Amino acid sequence: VYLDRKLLTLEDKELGSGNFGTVKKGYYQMKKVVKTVAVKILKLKDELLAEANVMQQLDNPYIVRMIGICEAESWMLVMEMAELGPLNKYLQQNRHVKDKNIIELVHQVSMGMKYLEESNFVHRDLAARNVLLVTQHYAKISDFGLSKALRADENYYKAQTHKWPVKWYAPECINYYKFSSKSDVWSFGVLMWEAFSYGQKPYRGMKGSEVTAMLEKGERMGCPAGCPREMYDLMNLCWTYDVENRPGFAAVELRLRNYYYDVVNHHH
Ligand SMILES: Cc1nnc(-c2nc(C)n3ccc(Nc4nccc(-c5cc(CN(C)C)n(C)n5)n4)cc23)o1
Repeated sequence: VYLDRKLLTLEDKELGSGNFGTVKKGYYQMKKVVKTVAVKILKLKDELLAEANVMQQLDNPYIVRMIGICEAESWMLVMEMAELGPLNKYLQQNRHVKDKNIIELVHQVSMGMKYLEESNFVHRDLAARNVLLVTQHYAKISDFGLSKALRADENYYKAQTHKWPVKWYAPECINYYKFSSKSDVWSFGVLMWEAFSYGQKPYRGMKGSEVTAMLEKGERMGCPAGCPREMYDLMNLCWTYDVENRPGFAAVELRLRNYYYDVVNHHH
């Protein structure tokens, strides 16, 4: 859990920045090899510790692995490096990525979310900006800062007091402050829309309240250019208003798995 600061080398240039503080590239002296790492630096401590406590429990290829934690000048969260960075920024910069490759990447996210659902953990921040690329064909889910381990007796997490990424939030999140794997299914639909729109922001030019008003009228975002009908139908199904009728990640993953192999064998 706790790492040796003497074994950690941080780069001067920062990878990203936000509410948290900063993300910097580094190197950690492992068992015999040296491991390139992404380091979240705080510069709040309870939120970093809880985030590390969640990541310490997760074991899946489609989730970012935590190496450990370190207390130096600031509190640090050391993670395995996903070199190509956020999915949204990647697709904005690489607008010629094929449709089959986008299906492949969103399917990876669904396999990691299928795992999270089975482990009864709610992500609560599932967006294309929180998907990181190891390769152009290898996605991992990151950002477990809002993530919760569900109580043994509850299928949801109830938030006590409402910043919230409302454009990604299911109606029950807005209306009842209730966060479940099925609300993560809603966010995954928005994620699918972003990926097929090549990292474009959802509900362009709209306020949070205007989004709520639009969803309340039964209106949904349209089909992105070049997005197959089958993929847009899945997005719409993730956008089922009623939580009970909305599919779970095992059904979402199966839909995507089958479609991907249908496209794969069709290309041959
Ligand atoms: C903003 C922003 N945040 N990250 C970037 C960013 N930009 C480029 C070009 N990157 C390249 C590699 C990379 N690797 C990488 N690996 C493992 C973990 C992480 C990572 C990043 C975050 C922060 N979240 C807000 C995403 N956490 C919690 N974990 N990051 C990140 C990155 O931009």
